[PDB]
Amino acid sequence: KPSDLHLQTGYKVERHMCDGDIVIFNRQPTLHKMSMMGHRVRILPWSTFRLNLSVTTPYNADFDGDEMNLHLPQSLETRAEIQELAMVPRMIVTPQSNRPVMGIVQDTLTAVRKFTKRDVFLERGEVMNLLMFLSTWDGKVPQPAILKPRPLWTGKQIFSLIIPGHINCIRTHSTHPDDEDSGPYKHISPGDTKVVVENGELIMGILCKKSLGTSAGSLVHISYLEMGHDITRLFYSNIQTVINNWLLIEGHTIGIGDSIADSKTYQDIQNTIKKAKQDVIEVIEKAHNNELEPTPGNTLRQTFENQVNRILNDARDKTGSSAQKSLSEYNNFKSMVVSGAKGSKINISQVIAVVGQQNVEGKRIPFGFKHRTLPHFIKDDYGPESRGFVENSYLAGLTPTEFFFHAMGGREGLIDTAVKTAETGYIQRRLI
Amino acid sequence: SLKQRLKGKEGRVRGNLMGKRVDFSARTVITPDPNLSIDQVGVPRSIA
Amino acid sequence: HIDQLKEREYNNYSWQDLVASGVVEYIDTLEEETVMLAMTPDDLQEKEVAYCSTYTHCEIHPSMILGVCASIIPFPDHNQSPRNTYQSAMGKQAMGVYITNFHVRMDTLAHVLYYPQKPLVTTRSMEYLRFRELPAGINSIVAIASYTGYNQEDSVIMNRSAVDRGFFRSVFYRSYKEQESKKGFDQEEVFEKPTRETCQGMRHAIYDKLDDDGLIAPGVRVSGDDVIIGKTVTLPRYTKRDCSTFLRTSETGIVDQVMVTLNQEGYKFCKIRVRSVRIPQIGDKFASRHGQKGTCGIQYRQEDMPFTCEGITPDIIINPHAIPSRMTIGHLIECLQGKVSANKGEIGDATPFNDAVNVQKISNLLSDYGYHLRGNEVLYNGFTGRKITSQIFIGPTYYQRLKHMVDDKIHSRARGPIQILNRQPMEGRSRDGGLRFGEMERDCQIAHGAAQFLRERLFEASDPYQ
Amino acid sequence: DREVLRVIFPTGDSKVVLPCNLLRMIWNAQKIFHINPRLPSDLHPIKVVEGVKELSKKLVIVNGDDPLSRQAQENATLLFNIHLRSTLCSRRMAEEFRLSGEAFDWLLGEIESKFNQAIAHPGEMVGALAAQSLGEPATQMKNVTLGVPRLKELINISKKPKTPSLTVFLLGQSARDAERA
Amino acid sequence: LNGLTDRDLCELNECPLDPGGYFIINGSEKVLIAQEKMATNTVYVFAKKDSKYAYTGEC
Amino acid sequence: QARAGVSQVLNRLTFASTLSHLRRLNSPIGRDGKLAKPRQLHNTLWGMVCPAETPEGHA
Amino acid sequence: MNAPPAFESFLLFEGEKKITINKDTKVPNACLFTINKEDHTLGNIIKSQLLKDPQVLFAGYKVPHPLEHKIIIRVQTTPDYSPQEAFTNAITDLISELSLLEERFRVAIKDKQEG
Amino acid sequence: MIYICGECHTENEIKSRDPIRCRECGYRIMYKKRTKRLVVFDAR
Amino acid sequence: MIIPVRCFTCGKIVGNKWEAYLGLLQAEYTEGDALDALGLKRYCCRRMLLAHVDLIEKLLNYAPLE
Amino acid sequence: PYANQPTVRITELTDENVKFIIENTDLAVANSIRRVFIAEVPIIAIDWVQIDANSSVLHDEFIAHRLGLIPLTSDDIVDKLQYSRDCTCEEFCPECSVEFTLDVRCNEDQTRHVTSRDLISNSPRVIPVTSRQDDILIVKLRKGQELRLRAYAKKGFGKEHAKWNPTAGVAFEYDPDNALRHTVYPKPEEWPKSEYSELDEDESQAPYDPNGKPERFYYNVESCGSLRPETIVLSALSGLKKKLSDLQTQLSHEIQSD
Amino acid sequence: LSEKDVDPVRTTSNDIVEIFTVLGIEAVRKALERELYHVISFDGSYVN
Amino acid sequence: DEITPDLWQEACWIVISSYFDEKGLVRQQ
Amino acid sequence: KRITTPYMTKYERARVLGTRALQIAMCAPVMVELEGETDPLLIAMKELKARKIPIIIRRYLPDGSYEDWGVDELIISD
RNA sequence: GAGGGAACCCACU
Ligand SMILES: [Mg+2]
Ligand SMILES: [Zn+2]
Ligand SMILES: [Zn+2]
Ligand SMILES: [Zn+2]
Repeated sequence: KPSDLHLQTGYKVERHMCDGDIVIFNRQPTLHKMSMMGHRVRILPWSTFRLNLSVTTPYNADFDGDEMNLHLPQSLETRAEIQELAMVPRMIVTPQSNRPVMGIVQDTLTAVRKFTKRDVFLERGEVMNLLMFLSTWDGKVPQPAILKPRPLWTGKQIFSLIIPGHINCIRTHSTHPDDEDSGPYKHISPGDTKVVVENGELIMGILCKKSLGTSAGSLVHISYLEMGHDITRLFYSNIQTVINNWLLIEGHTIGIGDSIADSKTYQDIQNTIKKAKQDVIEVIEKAHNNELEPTPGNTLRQTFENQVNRILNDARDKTGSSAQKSLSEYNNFKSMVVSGAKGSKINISQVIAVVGQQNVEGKRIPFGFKHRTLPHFIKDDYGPESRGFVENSYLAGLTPTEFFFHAMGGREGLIDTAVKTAETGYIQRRLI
Repeated sequence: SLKQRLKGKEGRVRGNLMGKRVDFSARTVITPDPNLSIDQVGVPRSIA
Repeated sequence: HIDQLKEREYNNYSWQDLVASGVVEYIDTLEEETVMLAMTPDDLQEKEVAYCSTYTHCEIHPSMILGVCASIIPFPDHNQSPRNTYQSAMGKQAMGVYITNFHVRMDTLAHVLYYPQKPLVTTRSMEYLRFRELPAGINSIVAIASYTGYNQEDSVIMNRSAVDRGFFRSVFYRSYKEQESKKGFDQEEVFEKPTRETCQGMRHAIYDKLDDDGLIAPGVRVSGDDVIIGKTVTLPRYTKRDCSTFLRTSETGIVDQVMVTLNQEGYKFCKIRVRSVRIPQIGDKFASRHGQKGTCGIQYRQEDMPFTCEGITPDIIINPHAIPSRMTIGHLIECLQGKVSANKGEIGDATPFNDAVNVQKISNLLSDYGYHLRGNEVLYNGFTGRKITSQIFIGPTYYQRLKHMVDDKIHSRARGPIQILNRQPMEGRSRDGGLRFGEMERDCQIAHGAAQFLRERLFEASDPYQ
Repeated sequence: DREVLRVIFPTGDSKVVLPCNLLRMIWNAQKIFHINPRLPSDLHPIKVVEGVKELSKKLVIVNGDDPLSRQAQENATLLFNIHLRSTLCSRRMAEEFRLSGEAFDWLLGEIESKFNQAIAHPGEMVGALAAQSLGEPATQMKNVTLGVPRLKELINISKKPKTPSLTVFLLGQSARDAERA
Repeated sequence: LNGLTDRDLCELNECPLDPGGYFIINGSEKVLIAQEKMATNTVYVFAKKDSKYAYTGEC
Repeated sequence: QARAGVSQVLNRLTFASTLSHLRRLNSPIGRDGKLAKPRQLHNTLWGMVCPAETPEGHA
Repeated sequence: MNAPPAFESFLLFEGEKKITINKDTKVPNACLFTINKEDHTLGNIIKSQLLKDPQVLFAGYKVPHPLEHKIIIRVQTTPDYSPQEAFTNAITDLISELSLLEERFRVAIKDKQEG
Repeated sequence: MIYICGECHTENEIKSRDPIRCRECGYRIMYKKRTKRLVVFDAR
Repeated sequence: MIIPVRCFTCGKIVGNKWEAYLGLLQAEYTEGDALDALGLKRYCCRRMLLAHVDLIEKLLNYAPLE
Repeated sequence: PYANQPTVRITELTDENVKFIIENTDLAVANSIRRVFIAEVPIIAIDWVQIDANSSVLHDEFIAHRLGLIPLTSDDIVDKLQYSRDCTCEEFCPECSVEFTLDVRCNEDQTRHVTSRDLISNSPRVIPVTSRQDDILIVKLRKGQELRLRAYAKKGFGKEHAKWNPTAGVAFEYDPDNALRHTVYPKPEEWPKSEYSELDEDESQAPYDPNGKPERFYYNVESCGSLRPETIVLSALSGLKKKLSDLQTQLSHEIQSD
Repeated sequence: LSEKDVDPVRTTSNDIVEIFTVLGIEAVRKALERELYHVISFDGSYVN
Repeated sequence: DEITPDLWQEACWIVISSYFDEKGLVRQQ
Repeated sequence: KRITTPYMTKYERARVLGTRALQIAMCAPVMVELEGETDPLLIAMKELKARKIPIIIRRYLPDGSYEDWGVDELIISD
């Protein structure tokens, strides 16, 4: 009835949660204090909790089915406590490791590695489209790095517009040569691998996880230390929006052609595998004819195991080095690795060249039968194939014994996760 | 017994005083949104 | 023996005749530790150093070491092993057609895909799992690309125009059982259409959709606050009180079937199947057959999705970063083989240990059909029409719609039911319960220093008392 | 200060953890005040000496004028004052950093404000912060045991460690040849 | 349903692809999960650790 | 004082789940055990037990 | 459950203005045109047509959120010209373009059908 | 009301408290009629 | 279960082609030639008919309740 | 006035597709024309289903969805048909909708293929496309199974639902020899040539054109049958022009209001 | 430590209890810090 | 006569098909 | 005689802003001039920036004593 | 304008 719809001063109206409301947002397990952060509510027309991507790192969250919790503060004191204490920009830098917890992740990261390369030139329409997504832009289009024959801006100019204030930061790209700083081209980088930002302008260098990630001294860390939490929040948002809209033009993929190597590279990998298997057979013959000298502090079987594992690790390392050396600049595995977004050189090595030795409890594949790993081998076979060295790549496909030994290896990691969660949680509870 | 009521992580103290069910809480699946700022969460209209 | 087995239903030659012939024999684990197995007959027909000249047995096929759920994985030897484990987990959560007689059955939870397809890239072991007859999934044009940033961190972009055409549309069936019970001489539950001035303690809902037998009829739309079975129990002016069966909250749908029968002890027993159509949504879980789980992050229409020069838009766009740390190369090979299979008009073979199938052979077969040999295509931006500078890996890949919809998980509570003993909020979305602000959350809010928020959560949003 | 440093850090590891990034703020002053490093500066070295003296006076962790308070304040800011006098040396400020007078005054003000922003706030629940800061990396974790079992053997004071061991160091010529070792 | 053809199973509203192998208890389909155990009548000799026994044979 | 979960409600979400649940083996070692050896993929599981199909988590 | 109606991508509700013009105070002669219930179609053609006008110093559009149906077109012109005038002239040029294309497509269809 | 017998496909009138048995073939499993209420489907 | 009316990717009509495709396969065509005779050029339309499982035929083997 | 002067070259005109070339226009204009092809060309499709009897093995929403995906002939009638949101009727009328009825009972031992031929319209200008190829299979019935339904088809475009998308495949291309380097091939020799390529077999890619812009655009608009493909293109140009005219009217009103 | 030509300054154990019983409470505080730092920084991880 | 390696894949999947035609998949239960 | 820090801590800032916002929401007199905004948090923060919040923070020492600091007496550095 | 608990199992992050 309308007589019950009258409002007096001092009444409370339990109104619906609306845009701009402050909430606490949480993902279990709540391990550190940045797994519960304050967020501003924006209503969006579907049934999920939409989350910013940089925020997925302090929550240890992804979107493979994660469910998260949202607590609404009910009073003005709790709302102001969350607003002045627990907001995401205030939680950018942690006291745990005096470094940021959230950085630039995966597509913003891959395309900021691709965007700040030297040969990236944007036309007038592309620059205007990118500046549409710069929320801190002052409205002045910068003078292009190239005026003739055609006006072209570089990606470093646009990211200089993204970089806030007058940040001064020196970093290195992940592919920076070790001998470059001692050479004649230290301050003029031939590979654009020394990042220098001066007066908030990206003067040189390709940005990556070492510059835009969650490391100490990184660009977002300097932005937090010099400009505070709000300007750094705008920095994160502007990096994500501008880079994600340039990636519509540029694009990034992964294909089966990124898993292929050259024929010369395949020949080199097969030669390295053949030579290492011959070396393992030679060590086996030395141990069998009692010509193997034990090393100090170890017995004969463990010195044999150390020698065999040294040979096979050298094989895996050399085949992997040949695999990365085969990779072109257009390779997308290499793009995601040198951007620091996803994967490692070990992953490229396993996809392209050699999966490697399978290990259970830190040793090779045990003799679960009578002196045999599988009934397809002879007894007392200590060679690489018998004891779990996978000489194939993921592109080539595994042999059935290699498939079973790889399953034995991966079951170890699954077990380690499942049985380490409880002891780690008990340790956290006792520490608290 | 009363001791079983009080003890354990499901007991009175750990399961009802150190931690407890709360009102004004919501839970659902998370999806990405590159168009939200880092201090901003997209919320369904039914939850709100 | 092979010639006799080619006419199994003519010669009456069977597997048991092959056992009786002394050709195959059953070896257990203790005997297998004394046998000498050739992996293939190529180990037998080997030259001067065969690595063994005393083989006693031969594997029939090595890919038979997998189970039911691992035998649907295409190219399992091109994947990391935990990803094969994750697919073996998620193939049991994939919605297809679980059984043929699902219309007869009233299961409590049932899930039926509209258009389940057999995979374009199958294994031969799948011929005996009846996956060709009861498949769980759809071959989807999947482009592995970073598009608008909405597929990041294990997410997919779906084609809204595809979804409008029935792509991965499913049906949820829920059955509700109720029965009259004579729990004592005076107590008599009965299926009646209740009356407001006669029944005690109704739940303020509508009862007009019930027929006068107390049961709702098939074909009637129902919502979360609706009565589907009207059962009244006699109270020993309100001679009877309401114990009607209610529909589960926020589960809108249509009554598919109502069945009335007698139980073991001869009382009336009603089972009601309610049908709800689940259109794919943001937050619904989808998985390929390689451990590539992920929720739908956004849905774009056909004019917004990137397109090839033939006008093909992907049905699903997945992030490239889902691949490198996972090393699910069998996903890429399945996509390439599916492009070849759909162009050639054949079902690609992805039996694990098969030397007849190679990435180079599939690449040459794909290049024979006017496509780039590595499966890349020149895609154009849907929004602007400009060519994407990179060339996008795109082709048919078998995807599965997992049981985990967001609408079965979304839950909010403002205030509501509380437990009797501790007077705290209830358990789960099914009881309109609250979320647990556990001990770890308490520690986190201690470390934040937010003492008033800690007091709000642990005192006056849970159980104030004086 | 150098002798005190070599007592404190006997391994020669110069990487320390300190509140105010002095080199970055000197670079900030250079960029803000348009410092030309190829021109002579107008900054007197005695201005550097006296400014660092007053700045170190006004960077207070332990309040009080009693000798116990003065000793505690000197101890609490010993590393930062050593690094401040090392970085804002008058020789380095004249020939390496080349800062002007106004740039140096802004540098002193910025160092003071950044140090006062770094002091721990009363009310900080640093025990819960420490317990979460040593348990969160635990989620991501000679036959010497390491990792979670060693962390358990540490925080639970175990009378029976899994791999107990010594690291025995030798004196004189005994450490230099393998036969007497 | 033993010995019935697929047409007879469809006339009984049963799925011919349904494997069987389960029970119907109060209308609910129940499967018996196979249970691993140590083999009987076999001598197994182990080495008990941190105990008074150096070795132990078990049958 | 009796073993539980020997009889389970048969999974009927997919035909593959039905087949997998009908061919399911169980080690009756408690899932609170933090030793790895019964959970390890033994060499003797070749051709007998699927090396890929195991649950995630405590089991 | 939270699914929006499919007509909400292109239908203005009651009280919803189609296009709103706001002066951009950062730089002179700049305006933001918020067009409701439109998408990349009109935004892209209008932005590219404004890029052809030599008196336009800036032209861009954005969809602020793909789950909402809203275009923001920022137009900056020379001081002797107006962003509203530029936007109107861009729409007029696009309309004349499409009229000419329509009649030439009709002529080409007639020519192809007659032989 | 009218219930279809599960086996014999025939419609049968059943009152309240009447045991659910088909008068033709004695089958105990019977199903309700599809409703006469008017239900609209969008063709989407 | 039944052939979709539209191709999911592009929306070409494939619902009028399943019986024609089965008749072509019965007429000793290969699957690729049968798909080519029906005008399914794009592989998105070819996966509609190539991968279709017509479960409605086996559903029609059950006696109807209604 | 800085309008383009685009030219049209039809290269193929069948009853299913139109292949044509647009020269001397911008890439945004071409892409917007393609987007209006897919999304904003109105046709008539079934949007309202009332099922009276459904004894089939397929449930009612399934049948309704399949009926909605059936294309209906919309040539010259969708132009004069009103949107139901813009119509003065209460629920439905011939000025904004077309009534369809289906009444199929299977009484024979042969499986009855209920197809789009069984959709009986009250308007002869709006019929199923396959009822002017086989007919689109709606459902299959066995003996004793029945399907009676009444449907209403209304105007709409593909931005709302993909059942109103009139095109099967809009093939769109520009710069087939990659002179503009809008895509960058890691190995240009690995890439098959376009249908519209003007290169020799020894050459894999055109020389770079720094002064070039996207100026020539190739279309293959394939129709699903609701409209003729040339009617799709003409209606798309008309719809884009009408969107621009309505936006200009609202813009002029907004300018005069301030 | 008592042995000849063994450094009585730098020689240390990894046993916390015997370091406490031999060298005292501040020494076992430093040993505890060193061993915790070793456990943390084995992975290259840094905690303040 | 011995099965040639070019016929071996077809032969081994024939004998596997025979095994699953007889035993099925739930033969142990 | 006051030994505690002259800076307002983050917890002091949070609680003073929340308490002043609740008082303004309970119709306390606004100590500053407000330019037509409604939210009590915004009024509380512009009162804190103007250093006109009429609240005294009582800081307790571990010995049991306390120091009373005006909000206008502390330095709002964060 | 809201009347059970318990046990077990499966699953999810
Ligand atoms: Mg996750
Ligand atoms: Zn009967
Ligand atoms: Zn298609
Ligand atoms: Zn009308």
